[PDB]
This record gives sequence, structure tokens and C-alpha cells, in this order.
Amino acid sequence: DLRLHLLLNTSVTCNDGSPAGYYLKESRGSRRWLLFLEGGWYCFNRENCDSRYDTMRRLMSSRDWPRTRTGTGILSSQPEENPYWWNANMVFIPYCSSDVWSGASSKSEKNEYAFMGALIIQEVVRELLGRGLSGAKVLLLAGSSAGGTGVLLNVDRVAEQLEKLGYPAIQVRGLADSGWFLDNKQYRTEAIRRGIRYWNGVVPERCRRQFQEGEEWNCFFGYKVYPTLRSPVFVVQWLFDEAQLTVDNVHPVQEGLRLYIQNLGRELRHTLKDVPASFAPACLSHEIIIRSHWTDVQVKGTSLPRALHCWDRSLHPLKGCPVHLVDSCPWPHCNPSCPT
Ligand SMILES: *[C@@H]1O[C@H](CO)[C@@H](O)[C@H](O)[C@H]1NC(C)=O
Ligand SMILES: O=C(O)COCc1ccccc1
Repeated sequence: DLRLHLLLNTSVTCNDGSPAGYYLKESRGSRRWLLFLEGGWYCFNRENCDSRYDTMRRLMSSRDWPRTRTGTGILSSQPEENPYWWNANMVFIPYCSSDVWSGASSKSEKNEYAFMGALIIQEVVRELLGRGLSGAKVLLLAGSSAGGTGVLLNVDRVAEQLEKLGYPAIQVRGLADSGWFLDNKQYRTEAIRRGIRYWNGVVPERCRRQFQEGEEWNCFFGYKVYPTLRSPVFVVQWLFDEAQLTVDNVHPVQEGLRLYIQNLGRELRHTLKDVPASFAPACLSHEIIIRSHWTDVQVKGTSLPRALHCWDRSLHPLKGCPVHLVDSCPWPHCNPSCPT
């Protein structure tokens, strides 16, 4: 069980002005810290956010959060469930800002909602330094879905924050799960561009300087933001991610749809060619790395917990310990280990 702590700086808030927070389980024999960003889409205008407040309120407010949560998958403390980092200090950061972790805008007379995702991450890091993070050797910022994109948007800012605060020995790394999307044509980006204006959203500085004003939405797409990042980042992405297919309007397959799906997998595989640490199975799935059976999938005979361990070793090619694992087969479930 991870225990809830509401932020001591109560001006760093969820959408409705209630305090943001984090769930923590300490492991005093470990200098490894895992900070995980929850996902859950986003909202981009007043009417769309009002609808989310009616039926997805835990994603907009801390008022109903439970006192504890169980760590599962990569957040589990049991070696059988988590062969990678079972002994680490574990942190789960709830997603209550609806801004893909990019916002830095408070509620005010002109703003019905606060969008503070980028500031929530910074404040969690600051408050953890007094609970043991000051002694860390590695801080892994991980996340799933919208939280995976959040990793790409925030990992370099966390590294800079710790350097400026005076902690140069902490190695900051990222793990982005299910947050690597393509701005492709549908089978049958406007919302993100509108969202960024609504949230006062911020993107990493080098990417911002490449794309310039009005074009910062480009930095929400992994293949465009990844090459600009300085921190090491491991990318996990299904070749046929269900959220990608939903936005593409894909739900006895005829030739046009067969070609569309095959081209999507080939494009995803191409964007990962120059990503040295990656795990990309040929599956149609919405499943994420905090599920209890995350150990089950393999690419070329290697599981994700093994690949992450090999990544740790590489940051000290390795014989029999690979880190770049991308399926080449062209149709969903051509990998026999895909989630069922
Ligand atoms: C609380 O957070 C806000 C927003 O990041 C910041 O402006 C303020 O300085 C913080 N307060 C303290 C005491 O650190
Ligand atoms: O969570 C989702 O599946 C989609 O929303 C987040 C997003 C991330 C990147 C680009 C656009 C949107």
C-alpha cells in the first residue's frame, strides 16, 4: 500500500482548486525512486471540461481520493510481480489537471479551472527531497497513456530543477508507456492546439525553440520531441495502440483497411528505429505497465522487466541483454505473447 500525502503548498491544485498530491511507499534500504504519472485523456474547453467534471471527477479533484492505493505492476513491491524494481521507493502521482501534464495556470476570476500539471510534478519532487529523495542515485519518471506523454514533456525539466536546487548526483531518467502517438490521417491535433491555449501549456525548451510560437503542439508527438531531449528515455508502445486507432476512427477486413493498419504499424516501427531503448510489440491493446501481469509479453524472447534491467546496466551492447526490441511482423497478434 502507498499512502496519500496532499501537497503542503495548497496553491498547487487540481482542476477545481482542491490540493494535488501523491501516494508514497518508502523503502529505506534503496536509493532508487520511481515517480509514476497516471493517464486519462484531457479536456480542452469549458463545455468539455464541465462534462468531465460530472462523470470523471477523480481526474479533476482530490476531494474523493482514498487514503491508500495498492501498488501493482512496476509499482509492486513483490519480486514475483516486479522483477525489475521491487525494492524501490514507490510514488504514484494522480492525474487531476486534464492537461497532459503540461499546464501552469491557476484558477482565477478569468479561469473556471486550474491547469497545473507541470507545476504539480515540480512540487512533488520538491516535497519528496525532505522525505529521502535527497539521497537518491536514480529518479525514474515513468507514466502511462497521457502520463507517458507527460514523461516526454517533463523529464528534462525535472533534471534541470534538481541541478538548480543543488543535487547533481541524482540521475534523472524517463520511462514513457503508451504515450507515443502519430499525427496521421484518419481512416474515416486541432483539440491539442486549442487545449494548449486553454491551459497555458508548456513544452520542453529545445523543442519549443525549434517549432516556435503557435506550433508548440508538435512537441506532444513523441517522434518530434524525443530527439530534442537530453535525459535517457525508454519508450514502450504497442504498434497498434487502441487509443491511436480510436482517434483514427478504426473499430472481416477488406483491402483498404488492411493496407491502413499495415501502414500504421510500419510508420510506428520507423519512428522507433533511432530510439535505442524501446519495447514495441505487434499487438492491438490498451494495456499498461501498472497491470499485475505486465511480465507476460515478450519481444524476440525478452520481457519488458528484463529489457529495463538491461537498460540499467547500459547506463553504468551487452551479451544476451538487449534494450532495443521492436517487432517486425506486420499484423496485430503476430506476436504470440500479446495480451489476451
Ligand atoms: C507554492 O507554489 C506556487 C506555484 O508554484 C509558488 O508560486 C509559491 O512560491 C509556492 N509557495 C512556497 C512557499 O514555496
Ligand atoms: O491520452 C490519450 O490517449 C490522448 O490524449 C493525450 C495526447 C497525447 C499526445 C498527443 C495528443 C493527445
